[PDB]
Amino acid sequence: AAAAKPNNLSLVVHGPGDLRLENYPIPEPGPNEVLLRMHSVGICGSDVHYWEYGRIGNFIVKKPMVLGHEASGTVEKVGSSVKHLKPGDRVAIEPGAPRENDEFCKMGRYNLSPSIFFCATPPDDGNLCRFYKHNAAFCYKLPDNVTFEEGALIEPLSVGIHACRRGGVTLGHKVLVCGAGPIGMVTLLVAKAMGAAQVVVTDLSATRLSKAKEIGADLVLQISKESPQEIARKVEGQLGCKPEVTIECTGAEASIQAGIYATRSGGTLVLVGLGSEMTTVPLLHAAIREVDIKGVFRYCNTWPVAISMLASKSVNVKPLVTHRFPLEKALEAFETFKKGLGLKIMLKCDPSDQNP
Amino acid sequence: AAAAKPNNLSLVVHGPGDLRLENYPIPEPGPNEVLLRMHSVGICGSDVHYWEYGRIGNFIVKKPMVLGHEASGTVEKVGSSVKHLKPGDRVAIEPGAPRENDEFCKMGRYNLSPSIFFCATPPDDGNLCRFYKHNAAFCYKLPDNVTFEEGALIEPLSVGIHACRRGGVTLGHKVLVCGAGPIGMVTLLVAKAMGAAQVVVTDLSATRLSKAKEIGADLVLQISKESPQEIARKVEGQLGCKPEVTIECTGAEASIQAGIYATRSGGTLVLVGLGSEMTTVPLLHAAIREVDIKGVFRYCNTWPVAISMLASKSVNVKPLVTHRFPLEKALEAFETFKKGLGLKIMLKCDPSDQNP
Amino acid sequence: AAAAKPNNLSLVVHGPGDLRLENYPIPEPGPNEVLLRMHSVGICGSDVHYWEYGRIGNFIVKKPMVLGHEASGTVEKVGSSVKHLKPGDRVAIEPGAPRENDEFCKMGRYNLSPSIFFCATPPDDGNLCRFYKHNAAFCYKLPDNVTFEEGALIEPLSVGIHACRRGGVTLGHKVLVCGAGPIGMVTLLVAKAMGAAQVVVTDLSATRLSKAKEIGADLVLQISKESPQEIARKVEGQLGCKPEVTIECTGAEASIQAGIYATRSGGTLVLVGLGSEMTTVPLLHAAIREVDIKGVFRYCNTWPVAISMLASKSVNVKPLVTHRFPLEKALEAFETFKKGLGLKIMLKCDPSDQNP
Amino acid sequence: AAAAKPNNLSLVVHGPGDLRLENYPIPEPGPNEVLLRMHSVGICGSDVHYWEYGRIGNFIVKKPMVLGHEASGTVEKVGSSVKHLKPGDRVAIEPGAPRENDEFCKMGRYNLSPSIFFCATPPDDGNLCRFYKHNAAFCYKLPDNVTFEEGALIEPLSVGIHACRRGGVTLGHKVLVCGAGPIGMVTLLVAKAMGAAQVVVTDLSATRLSKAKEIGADLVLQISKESPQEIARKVEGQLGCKPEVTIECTGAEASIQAGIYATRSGGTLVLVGLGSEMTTVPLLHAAIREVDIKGVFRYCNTWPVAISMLASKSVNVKPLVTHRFPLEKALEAFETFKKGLGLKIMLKCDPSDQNP
Ligand SMILES: NC(=O)c1ccc[n+]([C@@H]2O[C@H](COP(=O)([O-])OP(=O)(O)OC[C@H]3O[C@@H](n4cnc5c(N)ncnc54)[C@H](O)[C@@H]3O)[C@@H](O)[C@H]2O)c1
Ligand SMILES: NC(=O)c1ccc[n+]([C@@H]2O[C@H](COP(=O)([O-])OP(=O)(O)OC[C@H]3O[C@@H](n4cnc5c(N)ncnc54)[C@H](O)[C@@H]3O)[C@@H](O)[C@H]2O)c1
Ligand SMILES: NC(=O)c1ccc[n+]([C@@H]2O[C@H](COP(=O)([O-])OP(=O)(O)OC[C@H]3O[C@@H](n4cnc5c(N)ncnc54)[C@H](O)[C@@H]3O)[C@@H](O)[C@H]2O)c1
Ligand SMILES: NC(=O)c1ccc[n+]([C@@H]2O[C@H](COP(=O)([O-])OP(=O)(O)OC[C@H]3O[C@@H](n4cnc5c(N)ncnc54)[C@H](O)[C@@H]3O)[C@@H](O)[C@H]2O)c1
Ligand SMILES: [Zn+2]
Ligand SMILES: [Zn+2]
Ligand SMILES: [Zn+2]
Ligand SMILES: [Zn+2]
Repeated sequence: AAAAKPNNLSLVVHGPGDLRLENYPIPEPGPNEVLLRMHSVGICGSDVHYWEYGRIGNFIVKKPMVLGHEASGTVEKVGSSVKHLKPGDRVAIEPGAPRENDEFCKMGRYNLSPSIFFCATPPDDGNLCRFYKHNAAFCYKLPDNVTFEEGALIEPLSVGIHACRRGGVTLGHKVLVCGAGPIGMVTLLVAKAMGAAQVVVTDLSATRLSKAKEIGADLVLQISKESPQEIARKVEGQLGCKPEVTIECTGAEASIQAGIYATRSGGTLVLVGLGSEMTTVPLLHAAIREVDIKGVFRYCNTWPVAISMLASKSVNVKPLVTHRFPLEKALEAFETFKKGLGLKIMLKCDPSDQNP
Repeated sequence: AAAAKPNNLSLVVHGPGDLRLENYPIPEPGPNEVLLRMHSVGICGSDVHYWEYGRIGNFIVKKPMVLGHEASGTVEKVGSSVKHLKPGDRVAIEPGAPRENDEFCKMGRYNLSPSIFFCATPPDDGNLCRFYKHNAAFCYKLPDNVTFEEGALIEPLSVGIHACRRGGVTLGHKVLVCGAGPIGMVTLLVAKAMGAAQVVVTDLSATRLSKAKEIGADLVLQISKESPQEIARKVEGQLGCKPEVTIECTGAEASIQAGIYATRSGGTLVLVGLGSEMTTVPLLHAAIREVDIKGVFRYCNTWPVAISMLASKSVNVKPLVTHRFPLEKALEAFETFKKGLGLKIMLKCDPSDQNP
Repeated sequence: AAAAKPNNLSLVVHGPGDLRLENYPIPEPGPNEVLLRMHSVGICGSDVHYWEYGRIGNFIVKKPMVLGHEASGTVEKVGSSVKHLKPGDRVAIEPGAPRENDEFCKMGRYNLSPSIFFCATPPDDGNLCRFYKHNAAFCYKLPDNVTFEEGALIEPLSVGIHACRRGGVTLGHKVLVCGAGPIGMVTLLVAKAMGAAQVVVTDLSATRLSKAKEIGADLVLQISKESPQEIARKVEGQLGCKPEVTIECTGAEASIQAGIYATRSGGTLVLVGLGSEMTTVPLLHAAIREVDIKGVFRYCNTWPVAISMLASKSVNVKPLVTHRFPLEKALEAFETFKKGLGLKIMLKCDPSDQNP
Repeated sequence: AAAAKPNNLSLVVHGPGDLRLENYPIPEPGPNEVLLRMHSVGICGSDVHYWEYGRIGNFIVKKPMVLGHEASGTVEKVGSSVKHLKPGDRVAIEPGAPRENDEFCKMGRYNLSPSIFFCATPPDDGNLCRFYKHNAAFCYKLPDNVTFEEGALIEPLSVGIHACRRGGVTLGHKVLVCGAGPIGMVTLLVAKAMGAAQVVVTDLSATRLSKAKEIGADLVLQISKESPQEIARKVEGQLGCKPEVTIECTGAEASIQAGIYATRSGGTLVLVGLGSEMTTVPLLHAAIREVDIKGVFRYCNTWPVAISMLASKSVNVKPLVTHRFPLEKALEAFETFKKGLGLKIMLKCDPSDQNP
């Protein structure tokens, strides 16, 4: 009998509350794709939400979908046209890969390309499996002094990088970050790395705020039942001034209103968190003080920069990982996520290496 | 007896529905100010609103306030430190003059200076009178080939210049302008002068849209009871694509929502129109497609540019003037404004010259 | 006997002074390429220089090269993956097509991609022939009201568009354009279309300056033997001020120095013309007044905008065409170019349609 | 007899090699000025150059000029219109203060205002004395946790802040800094604080490079007689890529050329160093790869930011101070500077407090 073939066990969502571990064919890379032996994949609210509700807004799982989109792996095989990667290369995978070179791509904002492929966003299958193929241009080699988990953390870190860029965060800025979830945390890390003089972080959880303090938050504010205006007042009282940039990472209407009231005139309020379709806010207040309201849709051109920051030890995201499980314990990992006691949970897909 | 002294008849609002023509002392210019013999002053909804309600938002007339803030005049006398202006110079007056060189002025956005002085915005007296003194740095000499009325029209034109700048309007753009009032009209003029390939103007009035066409609107849409999504659909239908920039000049919530749905991803929605304190809008929609929402608060650094555009005949604002009255007929002029049949009404304050 | 096959007569440069018309195989389009029946191709100094010297700097013809890179044509056949174009579509061809999605492409500046393919720049064959294949993403459909020659003129127009963007040309600017060659002319057209209040054009030829006047030049200055400082003085005297932007389209050292001396502090000097490897200039003068010196390497993201400006009749480049010849008279066309009496010479490659 | 009056001993240059300590009248502050009891004043090559040659370029000392322009002090008295400062306030003094609100000030680039007043640049007297009056808008209160010397170091630090801003230095960038003098050093500090992943510093002195390493330089290159291309090659060799930004802080022609060759395409070469009037450089090389060349003229809008960075301990400039002398030993301090063995020399003007 022939030698046993490799397997491609994958974590799949079939519908609400229907999560399964099942085998998939081994992908074959096209001329400009590479086949990756998946190593580390972090999970986030998006994956868990698809599992629980089978959808996220207009994004609905109409057919079984493989989850996972924050990952790194090892190049197993390369397509006939791939030149910058070779078997054995450790790489970080940027999940959003444009299908066509449209005007958004040409202008440098490929994240807005309407037909972009994106891991784990229906109908595009994610990378929480053994073997995964991806456009080679969006697989970035990791330096030897950067771990697989760091490579996987580049995905959430990139949201923070993109958010701070969109907000214009720069040297000496006083920045308000609403929310101490993993997104608010990476935003904090990026803001400090970009030279923000003071970063104030808010959240409903004292626990998450204490963690924020641990990694650099200069000031923290636990939100209980204060009004948006009161929050803005407390933030300003703590900073001794109004923050030039507010990065909203909760998606909560009250927080958005607070961001509008708190941001300095001529400043920028970046909306990262996703809330409901409609939001009632004091637009007049923001518009009249020229406080710009800029949204964020994932990211663009952040992987090389993230890798440079990690390789130079300019930022430390390792503290973000609070738990790791092998791919096979995905269900246990998802249930753990729901407990909401951690931050970032890593899934280890390569049986030959379960290390960071 | 001595020769008769000059007079400074002024148009003053004492409260809701209390408009009066009364004499004021002749201002004496300080070292860095100039005394102007007012010539042409255009009036707008702001002046009329202070007349009708004695206030606009939180800006309330607590003591009689002279109206007018869109003006030009002739330098009568100059302060001991003034050197760029001399008696006889025809000048356009920029109404907003900072009282202190704060961080906003230093960074180039003096319009956001908290303590800025602004004509006809309580408690600062306007210039609808015979003689008015103003900071010399904010009085700009008009070239011989630019009329006083064009000089007065620089104020509303500047709102359009600032709005298009904030929106990033540039060569080849498809621009949507919501509202065909004088503000939407100057915005249309500026957008076209900046190279916009197509400008679509919307409004409830067919008459205003017809006028928009006359001065350059490539396409127009009369709005009735369509929903914001339907408006967005129609605009896109006319353009065959989504406008990269939308300049909202109505303040109507429905129009703001339409702008969010209509604007191309990565584009900009500029909020010029003033509406209610709170607004319900689809921020999530704008965020996911990175449609920036930028407000406008008057303007900054637009007078020299406006003057250059007028002197080179790059724009023609004259069609905006639909009526002109001598200062003494200010009441009739405000009554005519209330008829909402015109566009821009000019008040002529210099008895020696009532010409454009 | 079988029907006669089509031909692909091409204009080829074999070495200095060795220009030949010879037949080439009919290209076969790959999955994302389209085969074009070439219609109109404009020629410029680059093509003529390759013919005369067999090279341009480090760009040397090491093997016979087909000339031509300013063109338009009709889609003859489309690759299996092409979706936005179909046979019969009239298209404008952007000559620079990236071979790989590197960081320059992702960041929105594909013109800087080191491995970019570019028509008629050794070793990449141009499109002065009957049939030519090209990446479909870089073939743009022409509206019915835009001619083939206009489509071909988009290439030089794009240099002007890119140059003005790089220079920050905007509403009300006083712009100095050095050189009245076709590049200086399209720059002039673009500057005016972007809202420049006054454009001053310089040149050694009164003839070219008169042509410049005809298409919009507000002011012209024929250069004889004045020094750079004298030129700067005359330009300022004519404008009554220093231009905020200077676009150098001659590549001449003296002109570059003049641009440095003439540009307003805080302004921008754009270098479009190609001179010698080294240039002696008053860097200190520019640097100390923060006059930025920005170069231009062809263009990026200008075709859709150019098409929008042409389709909306916002700019008129037709006056630029001073002569047209069928492909077969290429030698006569090149000799005519050398006479330097015209501006843009068009080659007509489609025997079935020799019209504009 | 009456009580002894205070003195205003000043360090004055009468001409080449003619430095004197002499008494000046005590300045009386105007309505918008403040009188400062000078505390700490750092000296730099500019002060020393005026001493040695009695001039710098076209700025010539035609009458005795008080030196010093990098200072901090204590508010002694305030003008009748000053409200943001009071007696006893510790403040940092920004030396460049505009005399008129011209278009440069209005646009946010007051450093380019032609009539700007600037300490110790003939004919404007500096602040190396006991009492000095200055525009109140340009005196910034220092937080309690920021020393007077740090306040004085804000001036050179601001050159670095402005330079990095002009260069677009940001997160993850690889930056090349040419020159390890105090200017290159502060530039290094700022680049790292702004998130640069790697900063390479070059210099002729191994000692200065060793000091650069001590404060953060990731890589250093000692320059001997290598050519500009060789320097560019070596820099790239160390980084494994080309730096996105190069900040030239030597003024040496060879270094400027190296910067052009070394900078990544689409990147920026910032010219801070002052050299000869004319410079021979490969502009064609920079243009073809769109390497922008931006000069720096002091700074604008950097004091509040510097103060925020110092108060938050985001940067440490203290290591730059290599020696401190009381005002009375100014001659010895200038002699020590000429020994070129230190970096930043501080002069202590307040006899009541000679501490940092
Ligand atoms: N736009 C994008 O591209 C993108 C990509 C990733 C995540 N997101 C979104 O960003 C948001 C943050 O995600 P995450 O993983 O950090 O989520 P999370 O749930 O882990 O963290 C959100 C935090 O907000 C806090 N919070 C809730 N309401 C608050 C309020 N009113 N005031 C202050 N704090 C409040 C919560 O206690 C929590 O710690 C989510 O809405 C997520 O969907 C956006
Ligand atoms: N932010 C600023 O600095 C600033 C300065 C000037 C004016 N403004 C504001 O800009 C707005 C425009 O003022 P204006 O003088 O042109 O006013 P206006 O009343 O003359 O014109 C407003 C126009 O909007 C139209 N309109 C109303 N609802 C509409 C809708 N749903 N769809 C389309 N069109 C609609 C009206 O028919 C009218 O023609 C006002 O709200 C004014 O207060 C702002
Ligand atoms: N960087 C790019 O991507 C790019 C692409 C196209 C062309 N170019 C370059 O732009 C330049 C202009 O090309 P073109 O087709 O218009 O060339 P051209 O030869 O037709 O025109 C150049 C003009 O400059 C004038 N001139 C020469 N020296 C002058 C001086 N000292 N003062 C004033 N005028 C002077 C000439 O009389 C002539 O009219 C060339 O150097 C060309 O190679 C650059
Ligand atoms: N533009 C402005 O606003 C402004 C303000 C401050 C200083 N500056 C200028 O910036 C420059 C830096 O001044 P500073 O105080 O640091 O001077 P400095 O003399 O202390 O330092 C200059 C350094 O350059 C090094 N150097 C010289 N030639 C070199 C070369 N070819 N390669 C590499 N290194 C080389 C020297 O060894 C020295 O360490 C000076 O030219 C100064 O005039 C400009
Ligand atoms: Zn995620
Ligand atoms: Zn008005
Ligand atoms: Zn060409
Ligand atoms: Zn100094």
